[PDB]
Amino acid sequence: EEVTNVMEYEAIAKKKLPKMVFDYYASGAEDQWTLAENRNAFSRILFRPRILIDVSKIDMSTTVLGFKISMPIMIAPTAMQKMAHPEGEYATARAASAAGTIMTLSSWATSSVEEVASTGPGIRFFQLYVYKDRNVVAQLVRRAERAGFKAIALTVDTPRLIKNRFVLPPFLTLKNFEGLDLGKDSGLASYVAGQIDRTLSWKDVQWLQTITSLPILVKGVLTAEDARLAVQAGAAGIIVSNHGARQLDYVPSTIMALEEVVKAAQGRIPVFLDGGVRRGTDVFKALALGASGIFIGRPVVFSLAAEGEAGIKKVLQMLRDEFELTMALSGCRSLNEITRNHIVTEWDAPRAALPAPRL
Amino acid sequence: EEVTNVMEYEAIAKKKLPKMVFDYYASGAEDQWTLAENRNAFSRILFRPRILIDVSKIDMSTTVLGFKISMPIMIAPTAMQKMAHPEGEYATARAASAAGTIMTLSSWATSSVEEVASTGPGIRFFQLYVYKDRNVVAQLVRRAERAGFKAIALTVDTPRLIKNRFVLPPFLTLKNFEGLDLGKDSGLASYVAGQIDRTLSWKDVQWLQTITSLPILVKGVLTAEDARLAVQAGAAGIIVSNHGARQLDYVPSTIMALEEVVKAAQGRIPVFLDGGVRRGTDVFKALALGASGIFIGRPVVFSLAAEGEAGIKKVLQMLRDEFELTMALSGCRSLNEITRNHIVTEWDAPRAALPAPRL
Amino acid sequence: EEVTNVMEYEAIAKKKLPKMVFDYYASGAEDQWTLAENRNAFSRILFRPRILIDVSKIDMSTTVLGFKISMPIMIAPTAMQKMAHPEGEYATARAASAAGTIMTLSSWATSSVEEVASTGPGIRFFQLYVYKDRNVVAQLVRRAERAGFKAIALTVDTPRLIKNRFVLPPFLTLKNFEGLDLGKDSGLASYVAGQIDRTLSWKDVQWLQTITSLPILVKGVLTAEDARLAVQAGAAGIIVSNHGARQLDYVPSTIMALEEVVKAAQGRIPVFLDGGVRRGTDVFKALALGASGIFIGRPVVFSLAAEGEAGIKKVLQMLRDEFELTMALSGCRSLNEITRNHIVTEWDAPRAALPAPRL
Amino acid sequence: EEVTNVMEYEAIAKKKLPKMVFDYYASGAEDQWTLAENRNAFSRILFRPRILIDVSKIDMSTTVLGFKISMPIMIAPTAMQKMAHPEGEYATARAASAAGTIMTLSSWATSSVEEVASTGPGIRFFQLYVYKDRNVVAQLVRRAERAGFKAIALTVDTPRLIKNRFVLPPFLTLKNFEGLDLGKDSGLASYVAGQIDRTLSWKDVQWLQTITSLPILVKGVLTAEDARLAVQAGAAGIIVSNHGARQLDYVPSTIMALEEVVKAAQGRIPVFLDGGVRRGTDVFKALALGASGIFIGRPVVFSLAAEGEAGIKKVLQMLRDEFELTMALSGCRSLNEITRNHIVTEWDAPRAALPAPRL
Repeated sequence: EEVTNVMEYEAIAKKKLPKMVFDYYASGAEDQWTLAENRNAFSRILFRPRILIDVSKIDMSTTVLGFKISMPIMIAPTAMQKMAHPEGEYATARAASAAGTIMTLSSWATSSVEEVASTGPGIRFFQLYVYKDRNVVAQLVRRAERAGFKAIALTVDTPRLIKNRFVLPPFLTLKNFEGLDLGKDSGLASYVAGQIDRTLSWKDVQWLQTITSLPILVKGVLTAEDARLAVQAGAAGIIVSNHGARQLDYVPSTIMALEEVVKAAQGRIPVFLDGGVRRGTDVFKALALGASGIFIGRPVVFSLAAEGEAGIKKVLQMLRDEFELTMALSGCRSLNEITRNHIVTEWDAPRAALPAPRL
Repeated sequence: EEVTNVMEYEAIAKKKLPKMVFDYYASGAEDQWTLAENRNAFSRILFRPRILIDVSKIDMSTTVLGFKISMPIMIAPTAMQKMAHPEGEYATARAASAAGTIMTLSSWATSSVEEVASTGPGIRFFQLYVYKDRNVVAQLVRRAERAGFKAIALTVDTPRLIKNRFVLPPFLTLKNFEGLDLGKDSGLASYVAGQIDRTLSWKDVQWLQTITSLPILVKGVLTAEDARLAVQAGAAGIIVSNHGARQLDYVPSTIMALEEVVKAAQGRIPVFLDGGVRRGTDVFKALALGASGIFIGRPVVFSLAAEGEAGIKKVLQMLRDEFELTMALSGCRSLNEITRNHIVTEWDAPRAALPAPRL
Repeated sequence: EEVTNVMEYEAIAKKKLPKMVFDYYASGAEDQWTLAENRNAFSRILFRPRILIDVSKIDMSTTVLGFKISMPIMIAPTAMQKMAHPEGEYATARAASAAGTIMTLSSWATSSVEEVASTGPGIRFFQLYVYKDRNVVAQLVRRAERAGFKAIALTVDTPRLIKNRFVLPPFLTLKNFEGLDLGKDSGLASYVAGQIDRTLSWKDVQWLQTITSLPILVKGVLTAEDARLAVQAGAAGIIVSNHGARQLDYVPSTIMALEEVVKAAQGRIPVFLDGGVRRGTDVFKALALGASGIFIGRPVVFSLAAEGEAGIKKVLQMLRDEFELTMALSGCRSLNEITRNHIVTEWDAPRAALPAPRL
Repeated sequence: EEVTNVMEYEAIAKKKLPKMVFDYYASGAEDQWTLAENRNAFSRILFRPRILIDVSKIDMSTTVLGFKISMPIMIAPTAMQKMAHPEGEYATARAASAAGTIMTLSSWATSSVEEVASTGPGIRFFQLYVYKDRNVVAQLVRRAERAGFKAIALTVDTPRLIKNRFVLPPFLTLKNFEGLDLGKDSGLASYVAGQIDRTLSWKDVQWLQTITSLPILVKGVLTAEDARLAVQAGAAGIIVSNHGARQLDYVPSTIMALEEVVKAAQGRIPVFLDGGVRRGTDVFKALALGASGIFIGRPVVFSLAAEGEAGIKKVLQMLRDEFELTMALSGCRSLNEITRNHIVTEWDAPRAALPAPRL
């Protein structure tokens, strides 16, 4: 057999895993997400290649929050990875480290921040929800600090807004909550589901900064308005993400938003994209729209379920290889050379209609 | 079994009812309407959600013509409801009352204004056609006044512009006409079909105001021009509605018109939408376009035919629940917060192309 | 059985007629035309109806070149109609007369101008090609003058630019050429096919005016440029027509052109549309775009083949009835009331985006 | 049997040839190309025909780099043509000569420049890659000069960016490299695949001009920017071409680029189009967009495989015949008359919306 693309792991994982486990990842906690996310939007962006530029050597390295990484391609959090494969987050952490990139560990990981750190050196971010008990937030942040984690990826939605639920077997737990002072008991899983705060505002983002000095990334910004508020709130970065609620027919376009968000941020902080990135051409398109990098979630868990650590390694290498080739075809020798003029979007004014210069 | 959406009652009603009865409601008196009304247009409007706004408590209450109601979702007139279910308009009136909203009673109801009122307290509107005999109009208006009705919903078309006709059985009549002085006889049904006035102009809207002090709602306005004329004619509100004539290939877009009509009305009077509202996301989209509320017709009759009063109650609760969730996902805590900037339409100038501020 | 629409005669004629005869009419001399002409374009024009206008009495009468007719719907030339039905042009002439409209007689009719005139009073136009022998043109024009014909419909293409050919049986001929001085013989059919002039320019349109005082209509104008040249050349009217060459993938849009042509003509002369008009809504749309009337070709021959004179009568009555209803639904009491603001086209600036007045 | 169009040879060649040989030509060295290239884009350009212009005599002759040719239709290089038919490039050269047009000989031809020249008089161009060994470039250029070739068609990509490979049989070689000094051996095929230079820049285009006085054509320009750089680099012409990489989902539009490139070039040098030209209407559309001519590649090899020299002759004659007819239908008597106003593109401002003149 031979796996040739990132989306081909999706079938192998469907087979390998119990239906509910696969659906939980493919479609999220509820059945709200689509697997075809952004595939149409990405399709409708075309390239404007430059020729006769020496691209024999492509540099795709970049810096994220001061940390040098090998490619603008990072790993998004997906919860309880030991459900997907016995090695779980351990495998994700090792592959990320080996590929020279960043892993974000889920708040709901089946492995703790220090377990992840025990695997060796690597730059890691930690997913945080603001829980109702602010002292519990405090304990999570401190544990992640001690484990050497570099940034907070703040998720700002509620996963409560069902059919895709399963139980963690007794041998597996939500390890980041294990051992923490929770105060004055229907199980640990129920606690972390019940205690997500429904009243979150920007004031809470500012509060986070009184308990930690770690850079905070705010996930979910889809508008110029919230991009400005993120900057003013002291966010170190923005993640443009929103998987949608398909049963409600609630679709927001992240891609259309990406450029708007980037422009609003005014170069103050980096802007990342998370959602349906599957091709090297997708990565290129997001960066040309002005994103500083992207995150992939589903492809990592699927390839973990399919081949463990070796599969994650392979997904990252395929994405990487297509990205390099895309840059080469475009005439771009580094990330800096990936300009807005290397793509064309449906909302671009047609260049063929414009008068050409020469006075 | 389990009904999960508003449009799922449509199948149960098809089964339960004789073909002609169902077609009469699904497609109107003639075969001119489409059941897929506005579904495509609504599909092509996307959301612009705001984050980090406390939406734990959503207020969706509003005021319509001075009357407080629990949600911007009201019931449209559908004729002779005892054909759909033995309790007919009685069931519709009770469910509307219980849900804390407004019912509009059809001019052609199988139950009179006072029967409807006998069921208890509730804000109700009455559908009026201007009949050729102006004294008959006078009697209908006075009966509705006496029964405690609050507003006239003036229908301005002729339902004469066939294959979907049935007879009312002998035990059922057009109760609003029963007992009235009709003057100097081929049946009551033929009278109310024959005596609709074909010469109606704005002068007739002004005439209505000499016989009644009730606020008049003008149904059918699809243009800036007629929105201005409605205001100048003394209308208390506008209903943007037009089910189309599909066999003639006569399609007008109500949705495109909604925003135009609202803008033309200049905030003077409320603008409502009637036509193919089925989802909480539809309700949200109409309000963001500037409508003050919406009416649903078909879903009410269908759920009446399927489950009686309990079905209407259920349709209203489903629409309501999806609406709240839509507002929550959008970052809107009240109706006032549902601004034009919370949606994006195909005719909107692309924000991603605009230069972002910061001088 | 029951025929309900204009395009339903198309099947009956397919059955009734030999394949080659039907194809010749459906697809033209060669296989170049499409039967679906303009159906998509017409589909993408929507209505902007006005309400509360008294439309109980619709006047659709108009004047064409000084001649009063009952409706802006006229008959286009289709050749050798005795192939389609034994009564041929005689039947077309009588039905046109009875409906109170204009018939254009084909240059290639199986019945002469005076035969057509022998059927009784009626306003008729004659199709002319400029033949290489200018003296033959002279004879055709004079015969048509003598027969009481009112205008020249000048066709300016060459039908030579095959698989859809048949022979006229011996009892049928090209009657307009019969008896004329042709000078110094492979048959009459070959003569009229061979002697169409390939060198036609606007100078030839001006030449026509030295041999006749009849108003000349120029068929085929698809651009602002040729509309201006038609006016300057002394044309009394323009017919916007071009059936396309589908095998060559040579598509020009007449509909998009219609408005452009009308605007260029600056109200100097009337503009007509010929090509795929089948619905009352089509007629309305062409007039709102600024055409003074339309011609129908295929539907006339088909209904002739299907039911003779009675079928043509029926096609005209169906088109007429749908047109009236379309005007009624639009709030238009006469042709004068059919303004550009009663439709919306894909190239119209969206009114919903504009700011509404009230200073 | 009867071949009626250019794309009908595609099936006959599929049958006649081994799968790998056909795929290599249909889809290129790798499987990256699409056979449907530009077919959709060309479809969405419509005509604006002019009438009453004498087109009985169409002149389609033109001048390319000072050389008079019979039509703006030239032959693109396709490698190793003896794989497609025993006579190979000999057949292509003779048919081009007979049709009075230009052939470009592939760098990878199974026949040398002097063999091609031995067939008789004809204007020919030679495809060049810049190889790592600049002295080998020197030898190729000199051999082509001596053989009477008129221009360099510089290919600037690398065909290395697999499944569609075959071996040349022992009796066939890459004849342009045969006998040349290659210096200090795994076969000739491996040498010419391995020694393509990956570091090419505009400096190399300028270097070409120090070793030859032949006009250089630069293939691959897709942007205003590279069109300007081609002019400044001393290029004698630009070929707008890019077959895409479909497996990578890497699509650039050549057609949209064509007009932009032409405008940027400011009339300094000719602009040609290569890629999916199959119809006379395609040729017309490219010229109206401002191209000076086009090249066809696939249709030539296919018709060679199907009927040898007689097939190429036939492809050229079909393209030619449709082109003439297209010009005739458009009202264009020469290439000069093919203006930008004879087509309409999706990016054109709608003329129907503009106000017509007459002050």
